[PDB]
Amino acid sequence: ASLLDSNFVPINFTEFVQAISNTYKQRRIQFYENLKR
Amino acid sequence: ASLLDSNFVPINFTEFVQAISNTYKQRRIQFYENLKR
Amino acid sequence: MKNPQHDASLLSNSNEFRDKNVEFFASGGTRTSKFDKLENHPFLGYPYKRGVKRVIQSHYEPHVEAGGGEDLYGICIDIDEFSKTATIVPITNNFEGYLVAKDSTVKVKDKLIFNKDGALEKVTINATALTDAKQISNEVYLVKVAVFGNK
Amino acid sequence: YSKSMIENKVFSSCFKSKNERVDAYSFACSSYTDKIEEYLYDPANSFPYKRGVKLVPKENSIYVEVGADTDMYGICVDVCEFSCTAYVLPITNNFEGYLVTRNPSIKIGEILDINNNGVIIKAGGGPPTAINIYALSDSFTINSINLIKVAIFGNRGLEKT
Amino acid sequence: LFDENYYAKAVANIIGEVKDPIMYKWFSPDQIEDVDLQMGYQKTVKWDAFLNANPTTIANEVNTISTIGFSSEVVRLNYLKLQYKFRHLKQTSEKFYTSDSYIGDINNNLLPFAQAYKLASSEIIKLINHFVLTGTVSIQKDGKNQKRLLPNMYGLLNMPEQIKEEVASGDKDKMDKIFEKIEAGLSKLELGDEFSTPMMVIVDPATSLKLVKPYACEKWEDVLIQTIKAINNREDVYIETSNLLKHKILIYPLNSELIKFKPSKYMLPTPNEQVDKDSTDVAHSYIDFVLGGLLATRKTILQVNIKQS
Amino acid sequence: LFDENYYAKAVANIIGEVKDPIMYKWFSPDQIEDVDLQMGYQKTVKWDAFLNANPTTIANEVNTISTIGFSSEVVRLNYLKLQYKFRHLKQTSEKFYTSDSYIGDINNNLLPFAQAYKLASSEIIKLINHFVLTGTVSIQKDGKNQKRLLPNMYGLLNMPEQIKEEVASGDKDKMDKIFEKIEAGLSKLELGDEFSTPMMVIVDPATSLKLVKPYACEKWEDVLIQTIKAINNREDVYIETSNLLKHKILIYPLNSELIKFKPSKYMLPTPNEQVDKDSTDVAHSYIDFVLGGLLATRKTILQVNIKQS
Amino acid sequence: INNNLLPFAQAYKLASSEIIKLINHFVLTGTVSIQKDGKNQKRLLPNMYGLLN
Repeated sequence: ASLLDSNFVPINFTEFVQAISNTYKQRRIQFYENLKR
Repeated sequence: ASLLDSNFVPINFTEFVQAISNTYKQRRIQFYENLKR
Repeated sequence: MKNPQHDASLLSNSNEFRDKNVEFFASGGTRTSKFDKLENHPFLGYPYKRGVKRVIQSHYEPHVEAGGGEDLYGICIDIDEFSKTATIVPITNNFEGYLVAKDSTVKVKDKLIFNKDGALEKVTINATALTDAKQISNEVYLVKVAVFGNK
Repeated sequence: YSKSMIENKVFSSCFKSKNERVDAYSFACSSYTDKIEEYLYDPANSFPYKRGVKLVPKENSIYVEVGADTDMYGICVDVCEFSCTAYVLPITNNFEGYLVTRNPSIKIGEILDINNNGVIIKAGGGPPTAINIYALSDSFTINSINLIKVAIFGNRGLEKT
Repeated sequence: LFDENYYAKAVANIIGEVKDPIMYKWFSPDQIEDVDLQMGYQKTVKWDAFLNANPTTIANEVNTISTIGFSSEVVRLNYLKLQYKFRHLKQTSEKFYTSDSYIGDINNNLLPFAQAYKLASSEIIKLINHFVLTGTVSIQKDGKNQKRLLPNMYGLLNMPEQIKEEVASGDKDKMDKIFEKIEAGLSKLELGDEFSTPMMVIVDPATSLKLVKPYACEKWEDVLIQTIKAINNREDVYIETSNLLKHKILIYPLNSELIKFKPSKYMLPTPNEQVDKDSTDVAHSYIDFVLGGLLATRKTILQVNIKQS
Repeated sequence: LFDENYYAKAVANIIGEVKDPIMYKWFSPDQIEDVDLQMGYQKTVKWDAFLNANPTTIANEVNTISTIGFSSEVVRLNYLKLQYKFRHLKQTSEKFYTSDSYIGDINNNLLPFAQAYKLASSEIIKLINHFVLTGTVSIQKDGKNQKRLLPNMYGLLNMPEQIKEEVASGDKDKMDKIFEKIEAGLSKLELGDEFSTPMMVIVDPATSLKLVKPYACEKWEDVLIQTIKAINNREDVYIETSNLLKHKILIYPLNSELIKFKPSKYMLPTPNEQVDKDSTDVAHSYIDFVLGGLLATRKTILQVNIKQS
Repeated sequence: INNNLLPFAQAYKLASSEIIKLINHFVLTGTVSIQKDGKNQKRLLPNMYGLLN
């Protein structure tokens, strides 16, 4: 359940919060993937 | 015969030990391949 | 040595099943229990079938050597030459088997003490002789004893 | 005191010398066919962990209390504080492991004796020793409790000096 | 849900425009691991093994074998829930304030919900970054009026049981004296078996200006990097500059086996369900975030303070 | 088998979580070749050829042709088997100790078999790494109570018939004296026709600090690498730092024709079939490993020892 | 008979019956003992009581 997925449709506020946390986690993973030092 | 294979089903303990020895060997080969000094 | 490996040219006739076990190569004990405690230790010299004492000092771990008296620690019942290790039965465990006797004076019903060389000599007491001393070769005497501790 | 002994704000910092812990496994070298017995111990008199204990038959149960070498039944190797149960290796069995000592300066190979508190001390104190105890390592202090690796193998025939 | 909650729909649409936190640059990817908690404490157990004696030679028959022991250690971590409130325009009132290519009352500083949420989230994320680096919560440049926090809630700068070095105010401008303290602090570091790991350096702008000065044709920065490389098995050494620090130098390894970050998975800003409504066009909304989750071993962070007086 | 032996099942599932030994970084991939032997000795035969005289010119008729001879050399390597025992919970008892987010008795220091095996294997591998580098087995920081080993069982540091250099305790802090000894040792090195090969350098952490010092805008490390590049046909030169060494420097080539590692294919930790069981919830297990198998030619390793007293 | 050895089935049944009697005694009385005198009681944990104690 991620907001990045267009097909995702939350049912209630609780699922909405879960989607937000998953979205933040994936962005952090993507950030480290794209990071160069 | 290695523990990496999902299709590998050991029959007795001797085969199990041989699989572990192979698994250690394959990991060593993999380690040197990914090693960049 | 426990097993002197020498090549032969003829086979030795061995058919009689009596008087075949009293030999210097027969390691272990005559009667052994599954719950007997065994410890392997590094050794010096050749303490095979003798009383062993633990000697403590590049620093190395303690080893064992032939000995007895107040320093008696156990009995060496088997030896491995390649690994230079000796299997030892601790003195807190009773043992029944053939051990090295100092001379032929030891007879049945004789109470025996481990001397400074790990050999059994007549009279604290440690073992009770079961049979008479038998000369395996030269000055090597083997006696069957029932080790029970120290008095 | 206790063995486990606590929340920490931060974690505590090679493989060498990591066994110097009060709650370490007592047997340096274990062996199947070692006999281990369970007994009760006094929860307010003396903590018997890693000490020489004696059997005290009370009016309700047989307890184990810290004792001297003269009347020693065995060595207490572990304690379950939830049930206040002490686990004892009888003196008839060999032992090679870490025990509580009161002398912070003991060398290797020295002859040792257990005192009235079930504590390893030097055998030169004067009491005639009745057990074969030898120091396999120098005494080390955990900050404070002093421990030492010892080998115990049976009783001594004639009491020494 | 999106058919009924306009605000939830607006957040989901504009969640991607929020920039990533800069604290991610201070940790390796493996050092961060989320946990499921909002407020309270959580206990972490670390297990270890040790050798009790020399290994036992297997020859002939033997029953006495050397043993391997185990140990455990427990660390407690505290988590705190914090909240903010902001005002915005009601959804049905946006049509009456849609001006030429911009929405909102310039005179009254009112914004639509979507823009208000994005700006508010950015400010909060900056605050979270300040706490992780410093361990304190403050909205002043002085760093005073700090909000009182629970124990077991520390940043990289105030983590206890670490190597703290202090430079006297008389040598505030002597790079040789400052570097001397760094070398002493570096020696006292205890990386154990994990010394082969990349290292991270965090400095304040004043310190960075001093570093680029020539070494008394080499620079103090180069000397510092070489010195760190001497202990981390010649691995990568990263240097970062932050304006949140003041005359402080932070050095710590980027290894998950020594320093681990365990934030709550709700740490970043999250909208609250409650929305305040009345007869006017102005509404109110709430944003939630959670602080805490830093874990580190003893004597693995070097904190150098250059006293100014 | 996995339907009957839970422990065999558990080992296979968690065998991949054990990190690789760090000793692999000290050898080239071609230098390691496994053998099939648990305990004993193995004789390795190396063949060679030589030219008896100048070649024969083929012209007109001739029967007397120059000959090419052969030679052999036999080397014996000893392998030792060692074992360890550890206690763990029983499979049928784990359900009663499965706490929240962890399993095991914190009070009793008991772990499930899977976790126990992983921790036990890690410690054994650390011991194996120490032996290969040093040649000695000990569990104390002082390096005493060493387990006596068989002959023909050498590590890199204690291999005989190599170049050994000693630095006097009075010169323990003079890098110029230390580098002078290194050059003398490098001169005595004899690589013959195999000089075109990468070289490996291992130093203790104390020496590593000294290496980054300015040369007496150049570093002692830079001078060392250039000096080694002179003799090895300017191949790659690697520098490694190990906490297992103390005031020692090891330099040796990574050429499989000079130094070869022939460990047993059972050298790494391997579970044993025997599991001790009783009426209680505590069980015991055994882990096996094999030591030995290092072979090197004469005068191909430089061992520098800096005396402290 | 001469050595008081039974098949496992009968041995288990008798032993279980004996233990069940002991369990019944503990629930009603709160103490565990094998003596008619009631002494030599096994020490129990706190917050472990019977109907009588």
